[PDB]
Amino acid sequence: LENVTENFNMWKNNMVEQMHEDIISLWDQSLKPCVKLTPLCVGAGSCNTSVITQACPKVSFEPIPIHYCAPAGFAILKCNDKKFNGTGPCTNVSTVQCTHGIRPVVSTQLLLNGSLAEEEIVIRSENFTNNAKTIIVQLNESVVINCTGAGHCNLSKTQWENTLEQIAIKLKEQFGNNKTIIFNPSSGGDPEIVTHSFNCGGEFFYCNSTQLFTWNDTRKLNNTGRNITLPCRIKQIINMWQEVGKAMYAPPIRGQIRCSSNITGLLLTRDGGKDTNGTEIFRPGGGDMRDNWRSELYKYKVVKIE
Amino acid sequence: DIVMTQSPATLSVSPGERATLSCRASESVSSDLAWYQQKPGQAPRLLIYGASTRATGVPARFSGSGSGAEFTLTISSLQSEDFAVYYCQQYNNWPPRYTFGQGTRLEIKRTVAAPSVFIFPPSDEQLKSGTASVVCLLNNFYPREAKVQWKVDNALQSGNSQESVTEQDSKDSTYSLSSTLTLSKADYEKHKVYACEVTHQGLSSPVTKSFNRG
Amino acid sequence: KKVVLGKKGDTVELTCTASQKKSIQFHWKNSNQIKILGNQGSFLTKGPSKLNDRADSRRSLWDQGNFPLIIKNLKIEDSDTYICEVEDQKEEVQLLVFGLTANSDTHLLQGQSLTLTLESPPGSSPSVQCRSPRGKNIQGGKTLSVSQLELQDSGTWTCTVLQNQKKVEFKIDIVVLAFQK
Amino acid sequence: EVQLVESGAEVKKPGSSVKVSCKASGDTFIRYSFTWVRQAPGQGLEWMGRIITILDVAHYAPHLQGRVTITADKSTSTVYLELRNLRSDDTAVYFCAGVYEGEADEGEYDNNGFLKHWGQGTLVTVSSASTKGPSVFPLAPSSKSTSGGTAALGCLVKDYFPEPVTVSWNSGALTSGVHTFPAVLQSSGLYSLSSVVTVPSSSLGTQTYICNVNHKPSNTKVDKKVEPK
Ligand SMILES: *[C@@H]1O[C@H](CO)[C@@H](O)[C@H](O)[C@H]1NC(C)=O
Ligand SMILES: *[C@@H]1O[C@H](CO)[C@@H](O)[C@H](O)[C@H]1NC(C)=O
Ligand SMILES: *[C@@H]1O[C@H](CO)[C@@H](O)[C@H](O)[C@H]1NC(C)=O
Ligand SMILES: *[C@@H]1O[C@H](CO)[C@@H](O)[C@H](O)[C@H]1NC(C)=O
Ligand SMILES: *[C@@H]1O[C@H](CO)[C@@H](O)[C@H](O)[C@H]1NC(C)=O
Ligand SMILES: *[C@@H]1O[C@H](CO)[C@@H](O)[C@H](O)[C@H]1NC(C)=O
Ligand SMILES: *[C@@H]1O[C@H](CO)[C@@H](O)[C@H](O)[C@H]1NC(C)=O
Ligand SMILES: *[C@@H]1O[C@H](CO)[C@@H](O)[C@H](O)[C@H]1NC(C)=O
Ligand SMILES: *[C@@H]1O[C@H](CO)[C@@H](O)[C@H](O)[C@H]1NC(C)=O
Ligand SMILES: *[C@@H]1O[C@H](CO)[C@@H](O)[C@H](O)[C@H]1NC(C)=O
Ligand SMILES: *[C@@H]1O[C@H](CO)[C@@H](O)[C@H](O)[C@H]1NC(C)=O
Ligand SMILES: *[C@@H]1O[C@H](CO)[C@@H](O)[C@H](O)[C@H]1NC(C)=O
Ligand SMILES: *[C@H]1O[C@H](CO)[C@@H](O)[C@H](O)[C@H]1NC(C)=O
Ligand SMILES: *[C@H]1O[C@H](CO)[C@@H](O)[C@H](O)[C@H]1NC(C)=O
Repeated sequence: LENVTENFNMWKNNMVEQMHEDIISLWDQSLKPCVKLTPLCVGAGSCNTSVITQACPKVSFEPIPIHYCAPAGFAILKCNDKKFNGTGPCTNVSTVQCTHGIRPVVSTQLLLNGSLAEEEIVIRSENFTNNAKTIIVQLNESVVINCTGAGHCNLSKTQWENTLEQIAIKLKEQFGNNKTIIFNPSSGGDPEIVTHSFNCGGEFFYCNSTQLFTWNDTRKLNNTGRNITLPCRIKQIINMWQEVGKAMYAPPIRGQIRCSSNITGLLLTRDGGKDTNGTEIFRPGGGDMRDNWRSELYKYKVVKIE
Repeated sequence: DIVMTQSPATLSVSPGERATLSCRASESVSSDLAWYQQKPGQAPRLLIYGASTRATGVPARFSGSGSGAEFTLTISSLQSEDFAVYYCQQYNNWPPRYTFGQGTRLEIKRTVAAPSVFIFPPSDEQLKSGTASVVCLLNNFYPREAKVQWKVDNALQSGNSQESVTEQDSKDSTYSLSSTLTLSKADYEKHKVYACEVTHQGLSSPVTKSFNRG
Repeated sequence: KKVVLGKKGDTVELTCTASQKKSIQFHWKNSNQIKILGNQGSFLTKGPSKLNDRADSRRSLWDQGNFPLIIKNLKIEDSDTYICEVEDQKEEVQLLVFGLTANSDTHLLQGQSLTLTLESPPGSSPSVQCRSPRGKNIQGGKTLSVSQLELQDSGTWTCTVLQNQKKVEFKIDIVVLAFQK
Repeated sequence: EVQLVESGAEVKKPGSSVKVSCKASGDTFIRYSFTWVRQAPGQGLEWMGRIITILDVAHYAPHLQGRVTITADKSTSTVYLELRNLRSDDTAVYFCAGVYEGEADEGEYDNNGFLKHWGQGTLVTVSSASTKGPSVFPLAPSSKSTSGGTAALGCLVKDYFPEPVTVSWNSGALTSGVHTFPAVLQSSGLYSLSSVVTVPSSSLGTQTYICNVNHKPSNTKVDKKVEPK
């Protein structure tokens, strides 16, 4: 550990933007659409769409862990604490060569294969007061989730029920104990944000996460169900996360696509409610892959040599 | 840049029998190959696609075979209605640059029938027009192969004339050529005898049918 | 503190511009801090707002640092002060939805008076002014009328709703008549 | 299960531009990708291009890039094919063809190259010639050539334009035993076909033979008595 006190701000961390831009370029030479459409305006309202048609090679895009080592004239500083807001003065900081192996998983609503919370479930937010700022949840115990191009994902109803609890409890432990915690599905928006979207085998899965976010701080949902089955769908025409615009990928082909990932975290986003009675409603969120990266770099910060 | 060649430019076969068509491709087109069927004067008909899968509502006699650069639309007991030109479509490259085969006529092969040449002189009314048109019909015959020659005053002159075969018929299933030597008024009057020599395969020997102005 | 006026049943576009031309985080909320719809980088997020199924932006303009908030099938009640939290800026824009609806059928005898009623939001006091096919610049704050509907008024009328430097047209058809000739 | 309807056949002059319409009905428009396939007379299918409708993107044929465009009006449910700088060789029957793509309105898209649904076809004649009704000339029945059984006679629809032409004998009765040949393009830029009917000679002089030629384009219907002259 480094014997000094420094400031950290994962919400304004620059490595996030440095990885994000990398992960995008890690996408332009691995997953290339058959056609990519992107807004093109002079400002005069009228906006032509810039079209691009390239080969559409079916590649089973399988993410490789990524390290981030400071070159020279630069040093990475890691924060150490069982519960770090990731936005303030860190006491147990410590210089490191490369950040832990991170598997740049691009997804929405659920953070897959990320890094678990050592102690307990932690939830960071650039401002919990602002019903506009994504709440990044960090699970201390991942929940396996298996998706298949066959059309769905299975999740443990047990583990997910617990998780919502040990999350619902960490929420009120920030918005007011004497406050009811509820979970509802997406409010609306793009398919990629409304469902738990992500990529598996180069196939863009779109799983309906209603059964994962319709939890009332009162009842249950395990009648005749051992596992939660999200009705997933693979799309060819998708909205790009790298930049405003659609993109069409070629249909599936491999006799079988399969994924078994660790739900290591979520991206929630409680609704304003305009100071109404203690009844905070949290819904799935994300779509801004940087929050993802953040959830992984929340305790890092590269700095110039002295 | 993909070239799709349908080797059998023409395939003469009889009803009930088995007809085979072969589409040859430049580079590999994998399995993105379809087959079409076109009746004279009709929009094509999607028979097979993806190389070996028949389109919804299509006779099982049509067999789609192949993969790579060698496809085959083989047909078991060919049918009366199965007469048409067949086309293969390549649609595997991307960007989209689909190409079609050049075709194959699935004509009915029958008995070698000789042509009955009818030479028709240019109606005076038509001659009053300013030109003359000598029509040398060739009724009902088979192998569409029928070389015709226009001899003006026993002159092998071969130029101002234009043929026109008809499609395969229904009942007879024969063809009918139609060569037309269109001369002037001052040159039609400048020549005496106008003969039309038909040299068909089913003709024991050349058959010249002509006429003298009058 | 921008202000936009809209006609009931129409589509209005509350703008909101970012300093530079860069698609960044933005969010549309109303006075009650209820989220209308923001963006998740390249994705559109629609919030709990009742304007949900009628709210919408312009992805294409996000790159030109532009993040509108189009509201369609506009309702009188859609009138409000929609903030736009963008890059720590609060571009609170106002929205007034007026609705001019004549009473008696467009067909009205000669002489009788023509009554216009302007449906407007609370705490809103606009000043209307229609203009007959001939020229009647008759005025009416909330409810106008044509004392004696002269036969030379039977035609298209051009009203106007004045509310804070802005105004909204409301072309209306009027038909005068007779006993006959 | 869609049904494609096309715009009328148009006669365009060299260096011009033509736009053919194609009404798509019977199913979800945006779930189809449409393709234009042209075919010159006597010639065979040539891929003109295809529009991934829903995406509003269209790719074209190399030898056409620049002079062709494919667009679709989702509102009216129509697809259009526009060729500019028309040459004579462009003269052909332009087919409208489509294929289902899958719940495209839902992100699913097969992006199929083959064409399951075809249009009725629209003919476009790009030539410098001008619209002109035909002229029918009777073909004297071989009376001094064929006898004993039947003799063949007919008509010679010469110098007509643009196309096409229908033919029937005896007001539409003797349509049997007739061989109406495909028209032929003359150097002038005009077409000319021929119709014939081998019928018994013993019926020459009682059944006044008359081929009924029609040419809607010029709006010129012609009838000619083929007397056994
Ligand atoms: C379309 O976009 C282009 C930008 O490349 C612009 O110059 C043009 O004015 C716009 N109008 C057209 C051609 O549709
Ligand atoms: C730690 O979390 C609290 C809770 O919101 C926050 O106010 C503070 O800024 C964070 N960092 C510090 C200064 O400890
Ligand atoms: C954190 O994880 C431990 C087990 O790893 C669990 O027992 C504890 O309850 C969790 N904290 C909560 C409830 O968030
Ligand atoms: C925290 O969020 C509230 C609204 O929820 C906002 O008014 C406040 O300014 C934020 N904190 C700061 C100063 O960034
Ligand atoms: C997911 O798949 C793994 C094997 O990779 C299996 O051990 C686990 O039980 C599955 N989880 C489910 C279906 O709940
Ligand atoms: C919750 O608010 C306070 C704790 O700050 C507590 O004393 C009170 O009894 C509770 N009231 C409610 C909101 O039920
Ligand atoms: C699945 O999601 C849709 C919207 O994406 C929702 O309307 C539907 O009710 C959901 N079905 C389930 C699994 O409850
Ligand atoms: C949440 O509560 C509503 C109504 O009380 C119920 O319909 C819904 O099923 C609950 N969510 C679940 C499945 O736990
Ligand atoms: C609820 O269902 C789960 C499996 O889906 C089961 O493990 C659990 O025991 C059930 N609840 C009880 C205690 O009845
Ligand atoms: C990560 O996910 C796999 C896939 O199910 C699971 O089997 C494995 O135990 C998980 N490992 C972790 C991070 O605990
Ligand atoms: C890690 O998560 C990804 C999700 O994109 C999944 O495809 C992969 O299988 C997971 N790791 C394992 C166990 O292979
Ligand atoms: C909280 O519940 C509703 C919120 O819509 C509100 O009307 C009520 O006054 C509050 N308190 C009650 C009655 O639970
Ligand atoms: C580390 O310990 C030394 C003791 O001399 C102290 O000076 C320094 O501030 C400490 N650093 C930390 C962890 O704050
Ligand atoms: C960091 O240093 C503090 C001060 O002694 C200590 O309490 C804490 O356990 C250390 N954290 C770790 C395990 O690095």
